[PDB]
Amino acid sequence: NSNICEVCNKWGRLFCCDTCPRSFHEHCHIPSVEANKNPWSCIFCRIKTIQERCPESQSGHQESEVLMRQMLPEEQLKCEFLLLKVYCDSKSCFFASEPYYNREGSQGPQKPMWLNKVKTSLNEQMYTRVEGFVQDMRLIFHNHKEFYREDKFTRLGIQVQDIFEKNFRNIFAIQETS
Ligand SMILES: [Zn+2]
Ligand SMILES: [Zn+2]
Ligand SMILES: [Zn+2]
Repeated sequence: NSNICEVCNKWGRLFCCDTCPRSFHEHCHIPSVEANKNPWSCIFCRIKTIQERCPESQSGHQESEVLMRQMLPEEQLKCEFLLLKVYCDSKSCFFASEPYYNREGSQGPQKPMWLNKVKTSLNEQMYTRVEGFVQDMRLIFHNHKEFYREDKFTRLGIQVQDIFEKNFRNIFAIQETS
């Protein structure tokens, strides 16, 4: 196994996957690394199994159909994995915890949103469809773009949204387009 957390790239108290060489901090893995379970298989491995069990699941899909899916166990897992892929980028630090808004010339968003709030919402099974998770994730970056206006810091929202969107298209096998 690797000697650093796959998510935050630091050492520490690491749980090792039994079926691949990745390792994780307890609360860096999503869901949080399970108490017992020997062997234990990481989210990466669980996602790869879904694909291997249903190879056709990799055929292209329309985004509108994916969004309307109910949050059955496989879709719950796919959203958890997508969330984890965003935390894998170090720039997610800006979006992880609860924001506050006091900048001359700007007003805070009407509906603040942040990664740890989406993480709790997934853990608490608050989303009934994929659409609820995706809308909160896109709202994080939209709020950031609107608040920061012409400040160059706006770019951090574009960057992390691009990580989200690329991983959304990969994990949910969205049909490739020009
Ligand atoms: Zn970590
Ligand atoms: Zn694994
Ligand atoms: Zn099948």
